[PDB]
Amino acid sequence: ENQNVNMSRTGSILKNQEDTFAAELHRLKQQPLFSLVDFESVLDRIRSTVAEHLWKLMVEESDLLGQLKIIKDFYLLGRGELFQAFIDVAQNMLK
Amino acid sequence: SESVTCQSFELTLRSCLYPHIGKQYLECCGNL
Amino acid sequence: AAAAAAAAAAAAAAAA
Repeated sequence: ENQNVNMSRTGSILKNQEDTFAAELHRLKQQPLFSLVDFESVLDRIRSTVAEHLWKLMVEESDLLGQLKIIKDFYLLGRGELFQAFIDVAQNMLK
Repeated sequence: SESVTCQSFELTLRSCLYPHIGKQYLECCGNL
Repeated sequence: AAAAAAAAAAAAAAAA
């Protein structure tokens, strides 16, 4: 809701999953009783279709596979030679 | 239709009025 | 467009 409204997880300005959510609301209110299986099997449907759309968000906006090998190369030191020249110079003036 | 699927109630209509303001606030600044 | 914004609000109430 902060940055941009077409970037939503469920599909709320941009998709029609919330009318499926409206159908879920219609299914879950007229029931006078309560149990565990009927409540939690449709806790999948408010999660699983929502848990895939943001996965299909951040692939295209960022090139996911780009920075998430880059940030490991800075910390686990994949570019090994590229920091030793830093280490050689930083030794002579951290004395 | 049904009240309990329309939930609830006045901040959703107010967030409909702000693009109704918005469709004039967005179209005035184009003309400015 | 005074009641027209409220007419679309009541139209959105029947479609929500």
